[PDB]
Amino acid sequence: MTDRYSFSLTTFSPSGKLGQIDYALTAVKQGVTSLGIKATNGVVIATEKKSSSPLAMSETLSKVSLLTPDIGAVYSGMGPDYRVLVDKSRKVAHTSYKRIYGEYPPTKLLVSEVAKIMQEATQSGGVRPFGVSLLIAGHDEFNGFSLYQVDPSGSYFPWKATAIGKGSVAAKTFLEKRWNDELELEDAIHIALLTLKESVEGEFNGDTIELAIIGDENPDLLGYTGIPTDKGPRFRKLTSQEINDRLEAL
Amino acid sequence: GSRRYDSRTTIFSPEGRLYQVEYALESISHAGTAIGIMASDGIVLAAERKVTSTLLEQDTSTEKLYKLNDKIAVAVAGLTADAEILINTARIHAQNYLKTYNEDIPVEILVRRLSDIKQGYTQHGGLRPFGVSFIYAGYDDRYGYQLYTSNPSGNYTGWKAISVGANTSAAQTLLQMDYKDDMKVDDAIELALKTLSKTTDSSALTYDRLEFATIRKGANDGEVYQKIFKPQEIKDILVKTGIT
Amino acid sequence: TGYDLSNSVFSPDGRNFQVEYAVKAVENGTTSIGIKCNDGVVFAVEKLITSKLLVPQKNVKIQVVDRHIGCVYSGLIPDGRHLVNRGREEAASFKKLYKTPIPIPAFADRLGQYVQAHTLYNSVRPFGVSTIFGGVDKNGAHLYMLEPSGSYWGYKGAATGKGRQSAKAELEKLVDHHPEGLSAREAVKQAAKIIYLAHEDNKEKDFELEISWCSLSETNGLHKFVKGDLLQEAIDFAQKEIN
Amino acid sequence: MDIILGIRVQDSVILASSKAVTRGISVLKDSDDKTRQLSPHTLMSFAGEAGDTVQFAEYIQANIQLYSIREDYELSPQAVSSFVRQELAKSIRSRRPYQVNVLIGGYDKKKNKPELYQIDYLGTKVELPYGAHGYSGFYTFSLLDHHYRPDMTTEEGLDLLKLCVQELEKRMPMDFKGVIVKIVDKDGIRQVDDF
Amino acid sequence: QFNPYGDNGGTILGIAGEDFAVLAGDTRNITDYSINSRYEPKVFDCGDNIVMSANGFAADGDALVKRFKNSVKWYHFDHNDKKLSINSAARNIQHLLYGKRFFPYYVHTII
Amino acid sequence: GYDRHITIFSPEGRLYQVEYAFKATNQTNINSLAVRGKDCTVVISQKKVPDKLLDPTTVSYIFCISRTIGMVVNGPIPDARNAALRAKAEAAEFRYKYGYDMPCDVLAKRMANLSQIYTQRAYMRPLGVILTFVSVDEELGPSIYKTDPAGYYVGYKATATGPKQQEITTNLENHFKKSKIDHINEESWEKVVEFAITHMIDALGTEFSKNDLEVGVATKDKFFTLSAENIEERLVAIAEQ
Amino acid sequence: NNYDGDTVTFSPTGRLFQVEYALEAIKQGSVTVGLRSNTHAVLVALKRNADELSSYQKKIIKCDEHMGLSLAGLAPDARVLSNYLRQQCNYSSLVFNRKLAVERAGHLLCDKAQKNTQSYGGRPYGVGLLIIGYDKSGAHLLEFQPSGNVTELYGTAIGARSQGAKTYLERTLDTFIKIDGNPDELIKAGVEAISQSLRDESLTVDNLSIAIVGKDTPFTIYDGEAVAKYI
Amino acid sequence: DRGVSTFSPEGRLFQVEYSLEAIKLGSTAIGIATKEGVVLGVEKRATSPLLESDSIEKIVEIDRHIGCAMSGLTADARSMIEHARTAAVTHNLYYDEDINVESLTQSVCDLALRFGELMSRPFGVALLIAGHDADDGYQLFHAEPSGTFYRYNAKAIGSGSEGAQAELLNEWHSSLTLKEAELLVLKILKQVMEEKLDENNAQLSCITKQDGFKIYDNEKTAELIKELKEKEAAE
Amino acid sequence: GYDRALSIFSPDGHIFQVEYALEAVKRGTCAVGVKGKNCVVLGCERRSTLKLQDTRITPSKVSKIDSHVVLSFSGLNADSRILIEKARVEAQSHRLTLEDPVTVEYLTRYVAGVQQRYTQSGGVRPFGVSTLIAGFDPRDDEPKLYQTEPSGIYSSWSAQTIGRNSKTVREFLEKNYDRKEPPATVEECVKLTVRSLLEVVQTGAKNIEITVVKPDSDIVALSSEEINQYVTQIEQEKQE
Ligand SMILES: [Cl-]
Repeated sequence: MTDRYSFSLTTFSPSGKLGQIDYALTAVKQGVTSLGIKATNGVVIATEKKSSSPLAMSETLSKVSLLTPDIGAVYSGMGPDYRVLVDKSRKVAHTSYKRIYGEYPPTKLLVSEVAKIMQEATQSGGVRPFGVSLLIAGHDEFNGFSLYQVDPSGSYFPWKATAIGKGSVAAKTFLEKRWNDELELEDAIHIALLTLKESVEGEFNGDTIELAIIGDENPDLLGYTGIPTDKGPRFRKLTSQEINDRLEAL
Repeated sequence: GSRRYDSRTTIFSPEGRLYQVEYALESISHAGTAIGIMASDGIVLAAERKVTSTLLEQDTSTEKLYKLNDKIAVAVAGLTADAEILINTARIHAQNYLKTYNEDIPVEILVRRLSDIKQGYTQHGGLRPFGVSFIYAGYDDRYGYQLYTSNPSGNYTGWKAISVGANTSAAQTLLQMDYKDDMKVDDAIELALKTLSKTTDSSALTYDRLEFATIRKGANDGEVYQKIFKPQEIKDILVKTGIT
Repeated sequence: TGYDLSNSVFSPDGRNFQVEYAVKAVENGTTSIGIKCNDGVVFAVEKLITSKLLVPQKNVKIQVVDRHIGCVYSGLIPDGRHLVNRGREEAASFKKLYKTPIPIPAFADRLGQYVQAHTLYNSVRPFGVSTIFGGVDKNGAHLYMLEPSGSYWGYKGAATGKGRQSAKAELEKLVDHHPEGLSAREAVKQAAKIIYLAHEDNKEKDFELEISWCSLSETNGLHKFVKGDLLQEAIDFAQKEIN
Repeated sequence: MDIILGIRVQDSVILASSKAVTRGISVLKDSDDKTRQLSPHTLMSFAGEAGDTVQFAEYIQANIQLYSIREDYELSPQAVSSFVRQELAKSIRSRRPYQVNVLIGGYDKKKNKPELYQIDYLGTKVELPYGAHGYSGFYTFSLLDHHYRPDMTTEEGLDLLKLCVQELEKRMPMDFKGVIVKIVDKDGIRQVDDF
Repeated sequence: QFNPYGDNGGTILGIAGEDFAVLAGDTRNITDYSINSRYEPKVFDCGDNIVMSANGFAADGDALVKRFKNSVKWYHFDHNDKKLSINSAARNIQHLLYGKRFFPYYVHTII
Repeated sequence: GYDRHITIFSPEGRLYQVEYAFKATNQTNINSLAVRGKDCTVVISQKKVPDKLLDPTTVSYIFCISRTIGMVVNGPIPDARNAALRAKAEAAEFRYKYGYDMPCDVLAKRMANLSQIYTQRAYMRPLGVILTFVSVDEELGPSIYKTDPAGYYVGYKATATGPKQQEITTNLENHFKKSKIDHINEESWEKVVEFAITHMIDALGTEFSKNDLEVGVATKDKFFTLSAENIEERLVAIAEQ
Repeated sequence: NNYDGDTVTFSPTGRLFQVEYALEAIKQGSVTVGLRSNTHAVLVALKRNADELSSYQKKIIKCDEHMGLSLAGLAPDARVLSNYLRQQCNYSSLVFNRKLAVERAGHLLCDKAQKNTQSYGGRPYGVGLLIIGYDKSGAHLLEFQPSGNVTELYGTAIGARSQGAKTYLERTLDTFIKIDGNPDELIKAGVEAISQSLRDESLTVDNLSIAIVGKDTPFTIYDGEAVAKYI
Repeated sequence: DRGVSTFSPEGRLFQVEYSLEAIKLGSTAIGIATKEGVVLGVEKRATSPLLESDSIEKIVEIDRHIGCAMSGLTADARSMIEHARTAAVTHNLYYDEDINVESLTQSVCDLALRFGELMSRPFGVALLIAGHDADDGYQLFHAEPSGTFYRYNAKAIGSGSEGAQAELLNEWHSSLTLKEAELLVLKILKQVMEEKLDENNAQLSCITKQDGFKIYDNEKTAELIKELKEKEAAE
Repeated sequence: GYDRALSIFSPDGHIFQVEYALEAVKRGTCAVGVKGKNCVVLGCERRSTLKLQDTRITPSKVSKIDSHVVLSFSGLNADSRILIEKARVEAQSHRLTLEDPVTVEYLTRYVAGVQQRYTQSGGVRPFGVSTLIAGFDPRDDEPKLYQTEPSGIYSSWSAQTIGRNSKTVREFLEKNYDRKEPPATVEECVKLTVRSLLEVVQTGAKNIEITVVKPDSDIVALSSEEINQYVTQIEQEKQE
């Protein structure tokens, strides 16, 4: 018994390709479209909620996840792989940062830790790479707002705006025409909804779309009062009703 | 058992070559070119970003050039994720040395240890090697300015000028042509940019597809300064030499 | 293909061919049975007499676990012994922690989980035995049969080995003809008959009969081997029925 | 063990170390050299628990010699002293700590300066113009506070050292059987045979 | 606090002649002021014409004799039934005893 | 083609061992169904006992994980019991560590995470089972959460699993289109069980005796399975209407 | 064919080829015979040499004062298994002051061999053993196969051409079982048994190996001039 | 590929059988046992004339009463000799006596099958272990990577073994003197060796009760070579 | 831990991984060792496809193991660092326990033992390196030259070469080296070493390295001009 697979399952081919990473990226291509747009006073991340059955309650399945009060994540590819990555990402923000410095990590460093985890699944013994690409949006005091993409290889890149998954090629082109460096958060949400409608086929409403923002602090979502320096989470998930309000003036 | 699925990453070919090392070098040859040039009064590091998109955030980005300590930096060619694993190890190793001896680590010692780690992955453990080649640029009070390179085999060598990644054959011929020993930093800056501009697979070399850095003694009296160039500074240096 | 070369690999059907190959080793083995009765269980097995040189009564195949459970198996005999050794460890640790002797359903799952674990990895081989076992606990009598996959159920009667189909048919007749129940002493006699009837599928070499039983009234809820007068009486009953 | 002294002057570091090895009511040896050359321009003297002293000294010696061969280069006195301090700082929280006190005298060839470091068994390091371990310091520090000048020659340093040994031979309870004196300068390490 | 040692009393005596040797010992076994047994032998034939007694704390004494007797058995198994000479037995017993140098067998041994 | 033997990616980004584990799910040829009432959650499954020598009382694919949580399995019994024992241990540990009963959805996530590991780690095969967890959660109310060999999980208004799952699924969809609500608007669990059996009969097109079915019911503070006579009592009520 | 790469793989007909190949190593081994009465048990073994300059490979090993075995196949594997038996016999004596029953000795060997047939990396033992002994229930003879199967017998034989001796003992069963209180006659029967497995070679003084254990006889081995009596 | 500890269909371990082929490629080593002592001789076989032949060490001391000769992958023998020496000295420490030659050989042979998936492969070297003890007198053993050892009156191993063994079959008798054995090893080595035999490319040694294990000088062997050539010409 | 037996026997009795490691040695740059009456000289080839090199900082081909012993090699450069490091550590460890520096034979025996261990240990491949180890034993004036190889065998040589085209330079040394009269001086020994490399090298510019070891820890490396003088002198005598 015991894990006898102590050798790498991802190896270089004669042409120099890393097969399993390429195949993992192919799995991401099949995945449902998700996107992210960076505004001057915030960031928006969005995706379609592909329901497996109409009897399924799609509210119980969250594709957009809070990692820290100021950082959120969305993905394209294999859902189960994403779910466990969110668990590990939430924990590493505490163990390797908050328990040391008494504050949450800046976006770039949390992204760096997730990237490390995904790189190790590319080299360690007896494992396949993660079959997901992540988009991580966040805010911190010294870097302001930022948006990152993390791929199965463990590589990460900062973006002004981007899309991943099914119709990413067309969605990226759409975002290039609309994005400028003066966009306000509400303008970015509007463009996000426009871009997503192109890739969505069936119903397009607040129940089939999942969307969250990184913006102003929300004292009402903190849960307590009395500490002036603690002002609340910048991450907020838009409600089904809040999405439909913006779909009328579309 | 599991024998069936073992690729055997650490074996010899009949010709006496290491399959996985050779294939990792083939991977690196498709990565963006990086150039190091050593002058008498400093070192230049220049690297080409891999085909950029217009919506990429250029200023808050790091892909090619990384800081190991205040006196040493590296240019990367290969898998970025693999490079960051090794960079963090190298950063820790430098601090271990400083903690032990109360002196900044000599460049070669850091390079040897990082190269020894790469070597290990080719001889034991059954894991794939790191698909990364480094250009090390640094200064210490023994040898002064130094350029090194290491590759997946764990072999390292010292250079006056060197390139890694794509089009090294063409790049090395151009560097070998115009380099001379009494060269200054500002001349080396020009040579680096001119070489990339001729070897690039792109249509034209622009500020948004480059990372740049210098290691001079151009601080105030007998001390070394690392300058990782900002986007606007690369735009200016590209105009100053008349490439754009 | 090649899906059958490694344990724990799913074929495109959703099957583990290595387990199905272990079943073939069980089908090759000698016949063994189990009969559930009024207040207990009876076990019997066919022992092929390969040579005159085998010492009679001295190659015992039925095994006891704890003091209240009996186990018999068909297929690779060493594999069966390994399973019983584990069963004895499982029963010992249960009694150690909980004081009471291990219940039969509890014991059945302990073997089941252990056998199932040998279908999860390619570094182990599945068990080459089907095991019939049972006994008496606080809730009465229980009979079980466990297969290489880890699959087990409760049984009114059970059979495995080369003469399983012959024995099954004979078992089904007893269930139909006795809806109220079969007595312990009757089940011993019937067990002898069924082994003799199931021997027709292995009739080159002649055989030696071995029986054991647990009964609340007859053996006081403990596992005992059937020997001497009670054994010869059961053999004679079986001899009369084949002719 | 017992008496180890050190004096840094203009161009050299001078170490003096007692020759006696006593166990119980018997002086077992009167010519013991309580020092090891770590590198051509670095010398370490030691005192403390029996066995521990030599074992530690030789362990440090082996490590510095290993470093020298690997890099084809001599570590600075400051670098060696920091390495030694860290080893003792590790040791003090071990199952059985090294009970060894050391002085490190070295000549830095890059700076062209003598350097004297005092390190105790806890890993307490200080750079000093003059140093001592054990009860010796209770006499020599005040003496050197009075007579020491920073610009003295090697000969002036040896006379200053004679004054310390004389004071110790007068007021110390135990017979330490004189000292072995060694000089560390630009030309390396040499022993004074007539002291 | 638990004391792992005890004193079982008794005394033993060995004398060697030209072509013979004797090993004697009393048969009394005690704890404190009480008699445990009037006949409890502590001189044993260990095979290969070697007699042995380990007197002091009887539990350690019995353990040692038991281990040496076993050592003779394995000496035969490993070295083609060769006879264990008295000098080789002596050296073997030294290693049995010194093996527990930091938790000793509390006995005085004679062979 | 060793990429079809262990859980690594194929050139088209697929995991064939996970896909073949899904096909093992239907090996038993049994269909299950789960629905929610106002106060309860009902799960029903077919019970096929082909051999006459079997003790029918020991043939079951419904498990009592905790006092509040029940679980029905679609797949081979060895893997089913493996999953059940782990779920029981996990639910027990949760209560000990965190001082309250493990919610149905949290246990579903935990078992889904374990399943995900088998899809990523090579030495462990996936379990060829689909696990349907049911309860009346103290916060969320009546709950149905389902796990598969891919490590996927989600909550359901109602659900079905097995070879003829699609027929049952659409049958339920059409009812909830009509009723316009998320559940069975009924007071007693007895009539929710009757609804479950009725709609399974219509979808599968077969009649059931008392021994052809297996029923599990979750109410506030307990999950329990029904006896043959409890089901017979339920079958009589359907027939007399 | 495709299913003989290791012991952890079953064939499509439910066979373990590595175990069968281990069984084959026994068939190539030199013949050895075992037989018993009610008072004594006897091993007889034909020893094999490399050439006329070499010694004759010893086949019989003592495990305790009351137990021992003979070997056919890989001799180092017999050394490992006999050493295990020596330890188990010894554990029983030191801990329980009890001579290990010959039946338990068989059960212990079975379980040790079995573990090597179900795990990856290992291999089956490549040797067969005939264990004789005298315990609280009289004389015994066991046959060990590296598949794990252990069998108690009145008499048997393993190795090359063992079928000749096995047939002879099957005929002689009623005679030799009642040779009680007579060691030399029980050996004579065993020496006549092993003679039915000889081809072109005959029993010489440095070729024959005999062992005996019984009621008032510790397990002892006879070689060299001590077996000249029986030729 | 396939397991390292795999059986062939004929009931033999592949790796053990393959290591036996490696030993056949090795240089010749011969041993002869007499009542006056045991002689051990080897072919040195230098690959090039520039190689200093006296550095070729294929005969080796284990203890004062036990010596050893090797053939095959001779680098593999180093850890076997190290074990043998430690086993011999350790036994003297535990028992205040010399260890039996057979017990030493058995201890070395216990290492042999300690390979698999312990070391990664069997040893690729065969050993001739010669010695004396009080119980069984002068002895010669052939230790193989199978874990098996035979006692021999005389034995040859290496490339010229089957030809040399057939020669030893005819020449050996139970009354050979030590001098007769010395000449016999030289004679048979000269027959099977490729290059012409002399004191630089062949080495002799012996073990006697009185003087223990001794490797002969090149001067001493040269005279035995000259004595051998003269005796063959003398009839 | 990774356990795979990578070095195993084949049907013909060869260990292919050990033999393929010898091919890596054959690919490496040529290295030669010649010992005189009172010295040993180690010569090394450096390939000239690499211009723009920095020779101050580039790892030298001959490494000091202790102040009295040196080690050169042919084969994988990265592999050689591991052997050199282990050798240097053993050198200091020997001085510490025995209170005497290693003999050249002992240091060689250790390095060879390490190489052998990597041929029958699980999860590792053999070293793709052969070494020449030269020096003088403590308080001894007799020159010592040893060779090791991936299999683990080692031996003493009057003169030896390893690496690419080593069979050509071995041929040269076999007819030009007299056992009865080794190079009597330092000059004679260096010249014979340079001559032997000139059979294979190309230009005698920055392609040849020479290191001379004399008794009592007297080791020095020759510069370009010093070596170039031997190259110039040899060519003028050749035109005859
Ligand atoms: Cl989890």
